[PDB]
Amino acid sequence: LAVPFLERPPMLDGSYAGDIGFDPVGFSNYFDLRWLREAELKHGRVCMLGVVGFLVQEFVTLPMFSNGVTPVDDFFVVPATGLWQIFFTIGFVEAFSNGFKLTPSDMFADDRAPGDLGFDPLGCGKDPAALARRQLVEVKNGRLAMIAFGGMLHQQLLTKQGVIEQLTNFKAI
Amino acid sequence: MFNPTTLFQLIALFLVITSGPAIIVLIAFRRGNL
Amino acid sequence: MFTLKIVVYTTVTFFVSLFTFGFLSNDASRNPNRK
Amino acid sequence: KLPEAYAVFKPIIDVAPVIPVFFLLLAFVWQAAVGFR
Amino acid sequence: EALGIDDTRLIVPVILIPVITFILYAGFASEQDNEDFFDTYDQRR
Amino acid sequence: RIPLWLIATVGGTLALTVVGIFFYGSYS
Amino acid sequence: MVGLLQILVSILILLSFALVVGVPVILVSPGEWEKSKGLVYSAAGLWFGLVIVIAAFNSFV
Amino acid sequence: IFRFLLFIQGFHNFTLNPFHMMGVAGILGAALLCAIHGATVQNTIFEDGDAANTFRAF
Amino acid sequence: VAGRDIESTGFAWWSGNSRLINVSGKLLGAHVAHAGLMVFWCGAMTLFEVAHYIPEKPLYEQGLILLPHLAVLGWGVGPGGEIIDIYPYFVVGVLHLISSAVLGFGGVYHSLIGPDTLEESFPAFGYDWRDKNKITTILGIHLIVLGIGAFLLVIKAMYVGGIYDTWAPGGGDVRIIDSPTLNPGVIFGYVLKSPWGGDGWIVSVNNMEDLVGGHIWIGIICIVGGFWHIFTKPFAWARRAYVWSGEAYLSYSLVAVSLMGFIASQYSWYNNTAYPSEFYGPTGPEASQSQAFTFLVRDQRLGANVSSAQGPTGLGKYLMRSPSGEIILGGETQRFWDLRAPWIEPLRGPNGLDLNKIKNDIQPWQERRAAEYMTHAPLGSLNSVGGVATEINSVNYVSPRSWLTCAHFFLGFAFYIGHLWHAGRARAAAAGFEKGINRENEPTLSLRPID
Ligand code: CLA
Ligand code: CLA
Ligand code: KC2
Ligand SMILES: CC1=C(C#C/C(C)=C/C=C/C(C)=C/C=C/C=C(C)/C=C/C=C(\C)C#CC2=C(C)C[C@@H](O)CC2(C)C)C(C)(C)C[C@H](O)C1
Ligand SMILES: CC1=CCCC(C)(C)[C@H]1/C=C/C(C)=C/C=C/C(C)=C/C=C/C=C(C)/C=C/C=C(C)/C=C/C1=C(C)CCCC1(C)C
Ligand SMILES: CC1=CCCC(C)(C)[C@H]1/C=C/C(C)=C/C=C/C(C)=C/C=C/C=C(C)/C=C/C=C(C)/C=C/C1=C(C)CCCC1(C)C
Ligand SMILES: CC1=CCCC(C)(C)[C@H]1/C=C/C(C)=C/C=C/C(C)=C/C=C/C=C(C)/C=C/C=C(C)/C=C/C1=C(C)CCCC1(C)C
Ligand SMILES: CC1=CCCC(C)(C)[C@H]1/C=C/C(C)=C/C=C/C(C)=C/C=C/C=C(C)/C=C/C=C(C)/C=C/C1=C(C)CCCC1(C)C
Ligand SMILES: [Fe+2]
Repeated sequence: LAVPFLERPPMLDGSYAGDIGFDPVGFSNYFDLRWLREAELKHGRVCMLGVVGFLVQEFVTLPMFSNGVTPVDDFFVVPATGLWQIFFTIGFVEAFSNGFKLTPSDMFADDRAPGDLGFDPLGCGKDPAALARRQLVEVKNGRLAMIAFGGMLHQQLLTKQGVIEQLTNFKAI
Repeated sequence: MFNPTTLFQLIALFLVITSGPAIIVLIAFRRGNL
Repeated sequence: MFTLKIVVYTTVTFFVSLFTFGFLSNDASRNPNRK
Repeated sequence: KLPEAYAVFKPIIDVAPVIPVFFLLLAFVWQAAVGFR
Repeated sequence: EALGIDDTRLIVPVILIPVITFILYAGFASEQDNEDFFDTYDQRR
Repeated sequence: RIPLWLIATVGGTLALTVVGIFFYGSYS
Repeated sequence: MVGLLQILVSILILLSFALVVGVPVILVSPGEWEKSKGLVYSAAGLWFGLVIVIAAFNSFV
Repeated sequence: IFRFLLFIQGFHNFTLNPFHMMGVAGILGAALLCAIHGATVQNTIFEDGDAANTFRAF
Repeated sequence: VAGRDIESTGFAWWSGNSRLINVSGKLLGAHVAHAGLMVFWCGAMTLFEVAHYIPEKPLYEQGLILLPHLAVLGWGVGPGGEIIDIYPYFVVGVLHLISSAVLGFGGVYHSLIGPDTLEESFPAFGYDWRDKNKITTILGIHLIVLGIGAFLLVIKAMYVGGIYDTWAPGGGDVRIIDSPTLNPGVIFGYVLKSPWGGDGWIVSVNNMEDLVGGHIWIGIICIVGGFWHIFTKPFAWARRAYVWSGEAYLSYSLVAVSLMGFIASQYSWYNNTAYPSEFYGPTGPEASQSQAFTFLVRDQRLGANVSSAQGPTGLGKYLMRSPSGEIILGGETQRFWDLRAPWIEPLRGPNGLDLNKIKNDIQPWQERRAAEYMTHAPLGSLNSVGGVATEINSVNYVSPRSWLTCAHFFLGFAFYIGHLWHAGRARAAAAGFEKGINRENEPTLSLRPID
């Protein structure tokens, strides 16, 4: 149990990966646990790719664009047009992968697994025990990566330095 | 007399002014819920 | 001129208050088709 | 003036504003087509 | 100048008279039923 | 033979065309 | 690139005329909504794709 | 006719003429009577039909 | 077909939109199609004014009313009110045109095949007019949407490029508003100010700080009230006070938007801060004071003592004394002595117009502004002939301020008429005598004779 001085939340049986009974504020109750699980997986995956993007944008820059001082400022130096192309592409992906159901009501109509968008092109998730281990690994890595992204974005905003550049040139504020 | 800008004005005006009545006539021809 | 101003303010406030709290007093019920 | 990439489409842009009036007339025509039932 | 008030003595009637009218109206409203209805208007008085 | 709503529509368009040519002649 | 932009905008205009006319026509008619709503949505997606393509090419490069 | 109106006003001061005043009173009171009679009849009709538009109930 | 004729609804063809009162899905379709119409006009007229824009003439000499609205927001405007780029106007027009296509498709779909009543298929969207809780929820959602729009204006003014401040030193420029007026005293003393001459109620906002700060206030108030109405149901006094039907809500909205139309007409006629004269043109007071001020300058420079020149009635011909004791411009423009303009405030002391600052501290751009504003006065005709009604047909100018003010005053009065009509009919339909007097029980016949 993650919080020993509080009770185990009533809706956290332990079926999902990474469930250690950590919900003191009780979002498991009064909401849909599948919705929260898919939201957690989506945030984890987005930040998980975002950390790698912040690492790559320091040393690797696409020849079409001009690199900024920080990967945070790389959002501004690229033109406004093309940014909305990314916005609309993500909208199309989130519409087609979710089956054009986009609300807490109509989603999970077929009761699919939360976070299972049917995207396994390499076929890694075949063995169910390995599937559960990879579920746990993915969820814990997302829980680490969201905190990491929230840290590194603010570090790049405050110090105006890259993350590796900041780690090699550590200084007080 | 014949100005390409005026010609395109009249063509666009004709298409706009006949689009809607075309919708009504075509719905009446298919016996839709007009 | 101040005394006239305060008298006029009092009168306007009195009549506007009567108007406002009269139309709040279930004015839609005051029709011959009620009950 | 329009940008030169879209300057040839000026007549359509000139016609465009009065189209809601045509929508009102279209409502009247639609009511005429059903015999004002 | 809010509400055309330049002397603070003008605020006494402007605030006071609606209070008394509201007291009378509040007696009237406390005499009422004051539970929700499902209709276009309330026929109870 | 022809439904009357088509006749009324054509007549209204022709009347508005007469109005338009009169206004154009007023402006020219 | 002008000319190409004009062709794309003209195709968008013709497709918009086709939508504006036909969508209510094949929409109100008996049947043809559950039968051809896939075609309607495909035409709408083509229209949105044309809009996006012209948005990208407005930049002349 | 507008020229005639202003010409008669300028050369005659016809607004000051009391018979023209009676004529204006008659015209405006006739418009008043027409509007008020139409409104009064349209707003005191009997409920002779179930339709919300009451023109067919006659 | 039932529901679309007079035999099944009781409404004729000319009152056929009242067949949608209890048909919620088709009513939603009608609303969305009308929204598509509004956005379509926005885009089409924006592109029309872009296509008709002459780069030499100002915006107010070309009969443009939508381009000035974007010029206020700082798109494509250089210092001094110069229009340097019209591409953002084109972007706005095209975006509105595409959005209108989307909204029109939605309106058609919900009008024709989308379900007629939403109360069984989609209960989260279905409603009854007599259900006060759901209607208040919808009202709160729309209040929060409006607050989001007001905060969009705030974000545009404070962070994204800023807005055009005509009171900026040098002649007006697009300025980031970094310190908005968040003091509730100023913001709500604007609201409680008298609407008469010299005060102007909320038409007299004369700086962008007050505008942005009170828009922050409006956004906060709207969002708080929206959540308040999402989470509450009307109190007993409100339940006794109001009629709970769709037509009654329509009448309330009609009177509110009629008042808004009147207020916007007065904004367009008098305000030169939110309606800068570099774009909308000078106001009537601004034009008259510009003429008087330019004559004052031409007579002070070309040898004529303006402060001692006695007029035909013993009053000031060029400079006279205000009824409150300030130095104002003389002549028939003395009624417009409440004018505040960016080209005259540097030349204005606490006693009115300072003669020393008039003869010493004139910047040339103020001369250009006053020379420009004195000719294009807001006086025109319905056939677009400039000048007074006794002018010949050679000047083609009617001020955009005149068009906006007249149109919105017309619409405000018309929507007051609509409010009266719909409020009366809502009361009569709630009480139950909107179809006429019952012959069996006439209310008058059961009363005592009055005399
Ligand atoms: C803003 C204008 C507006 C709007 C949005 C509506 C909307 C509506 N009216 Mg209505 N009406 C209007 C003005 C308007 N009216 C006016 C001015 C009058 C007086 C003449 C009427 C008189 C009237 C009557 C008498 C009745 C309605 C009814 C209706 C409803 C059903 C209509 C129907 O069955 O369509 C059928 C029409 C067609 C099949 C032909 C039109 C096809 C489309 C809509 C034309 C436009 C298509 C567009 C150009 C293309 C867009 C596609 C997109 C992809 C771009 C609908 C919600 C009915 C109702 O209450 O239903 C319960 C009804 O009985 N109206
Ligand atoms: C948001 C605005 C709004 C909305 C949603 C409605 C909605 C409605 N109104 Mg309404 N109305 C409004 C504004 C509005 N009105 C205003 C501003 C006025 C004052 C002019 C009126 C006056 C009015 C009357 C008198 C009547 C309605 C009626 C109706 C109902 C049927 C409408 C219909 O089928 O139209 C069909 C549309 C047409 C036939 C198109 C007519 C086009 C007109 C003739 C153009 C000319 C307008 C003219 C220049 C304005 C006169 C000047 C002005 C100063 C008065 C419907 C509930 C009718 C009803 O039965 O109520 C339940 C009814 O009898 N309304
Ligand atoms: C989400 C990923 C994504 C997708 C799926 C996608 C699809 C397409 C397609 C369809 C097959 C075409 C045909 C196309 C073409 C162009 N793209 Mg896209 N594009 C994506 C990403 C970006 C980004 C990030 C930018 C960008 C741009 C351009 C420009 C340059 C215009 C110009 O130089 O002005 C052109 C011509 C840049 C931009 O628009 O601004 C400069 C820019 O920054 N694109 N693009
Ligand atoms: C991996 C994993 C897990 C995990 C985990 C992990 C790694 C959890 C890690 C959590 C951590 C490390 C959170 C760190 C938060 C830091 C904060 C809030 C700093 C705020 C600074 C502020 C506000 C500031 C400031 C300032 C600024 C900028 C302005 C200045 O004027 C002032 C000041 C200087 C004060 C768990 C255990 C859940 C298990 C799970 O199965 C998987
Ligand atoms: C619960 C727990 C487990 C065990 C450890 C411990 C005891 C410490 C305990 C505490 C955990 C804590 C304190 C977790 C803290 C989590 C926090 C503060 C997460 C915050 C993340 C912030 C994020 C993403 C910000 C994202 C911003 C983004 C993208 C975009 C930025 C911008 C860009 C460049 C585009 C334009 C718009 C804008 C805004 C300029
Ligand atoms: C501008 C734009 C950008 C580029 C592509 C795109 C195709 C989208 C293009 C088109 C946009 C749109 C939305 C066009 C829509 C056009 C419409 C609604 C046309 C319909 C017009 C209606 C017409 C004539 C009806 C005229 C009726 C008349 C006289 C007479 C009516 C009468 C009769 C018959 C019955 C009695 C009453 C009355 C009034 C006497
Ligand atoms: C991209 C480009 C570059 C420069 C050139 C150009 C300007 C052409 C530009 C092209 C833009 C294009 C193609 C825009 C497309 C615009 C479109 C399709 C606009 C149309 C929107 C449709 C609308 C509102 C319709 C709403 C439906 C309504 C009211 C129906 C109401 C009614 C119904 C429901 C029942 C009967 C009565 C009535 C009144 C008819
Ligand atoms: C400061 C300024 C500069 C320029 C921009 C900016 C937006 C910032 C602007 C304004 C900012 C702000 C804060 C504006 C606030 C405006 C406000 C609070 C408007 C509210 C008006 C309230 C109104 C009508 C009330 C109408 C209700 C009435 C009669 C009565 C209804 C009923 C009752 C309660 C009594 C009996 C009669 C009846 C009908 C049953
Ligand atoms: Fe009679």
